[PDB]
Amino acid sequence: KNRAFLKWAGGKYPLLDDIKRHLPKGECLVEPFVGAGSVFLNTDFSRYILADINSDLISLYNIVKMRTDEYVQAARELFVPETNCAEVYYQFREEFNKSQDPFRRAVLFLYLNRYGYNGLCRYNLRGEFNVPFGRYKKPYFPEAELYHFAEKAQNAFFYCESYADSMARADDSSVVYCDPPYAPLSFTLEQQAHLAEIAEGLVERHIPVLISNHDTMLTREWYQRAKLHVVKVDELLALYKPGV
DNA sequence: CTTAAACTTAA
DNA sequence: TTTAAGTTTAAG
Ligand SMILES: C[S@@+](CC[C@H](N)C(=O)[O-])C[C@H]1O[C@@H](n2cnc3c(N)ncnc32)[C@H](O)[C@@H]1O
Repeated sequence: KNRAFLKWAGGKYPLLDDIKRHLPKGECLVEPFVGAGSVFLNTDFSRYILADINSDLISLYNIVKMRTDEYVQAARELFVPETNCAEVYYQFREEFNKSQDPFRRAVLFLYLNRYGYNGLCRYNLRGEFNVPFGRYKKPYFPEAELYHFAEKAQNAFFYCESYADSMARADDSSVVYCDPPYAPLSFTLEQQAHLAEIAEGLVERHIPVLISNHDTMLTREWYQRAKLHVVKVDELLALYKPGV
């Protein structure tokens, strides 16, 4: 199992086997909520359409893909012991927030993700990264995961857009997997239900859609028109399967 | 996770 | 003619 080079909340890494077990085959996989892209890195589709609302994330992904060797060499220089203190961290965080250069921001983004607290990605309403120092002993530099990502990204397109726009890209040969922000144990409840509506529209166009979420009475109401599978609170896999 | 600041509401 | 109580936001 291949790991993502980013630390991300709800990476769905221990759930990969279950997801892949209920994920239909197709020419193209569409991910409206790509995140770290664990499913992307552990599946074998001919091409991928990967989207997310986070512009820094999508920007980073395209840079790692197109300027791989340049990026790895630049980002590696920040994974040294000298940068592992709070004072240096908050200066790099400041440099990130003031920079208008996509490459430099992408380089610092990896640093902030590995040196920041719990790999959190948090912004204020100004759009400024404000995750505090993580105080780690020895942050790992994901050089292998970076190169593996770039290799797989050769057949992937990245888009910075909401789920409704990315799911509209799906066609007859597509499969859609959705990993939205977790429902109550930002992404509103109305958006949670609207996601299910779009999936119902797609499944009538003979486009298979798989949704992962918490197993609650509220999520079961949303995904009531789908085949429900309980994993291991519990994890819910809502599969929308077209009837040929 | 926590506290503090920013901002609104009521009466 | 006011300000404590609430709600949201910022950030260690
Ligand atoms: C990794 S997925 C959810 C993972 C896991 N279920 C959890 O909640 O911890 C979260 C991602 O969805 C993206 N996202 C949030 N709202 C979105 C939206 N409206 N449209 C597309 N992507 C969105 C965020 O950028 C974030 O990276």
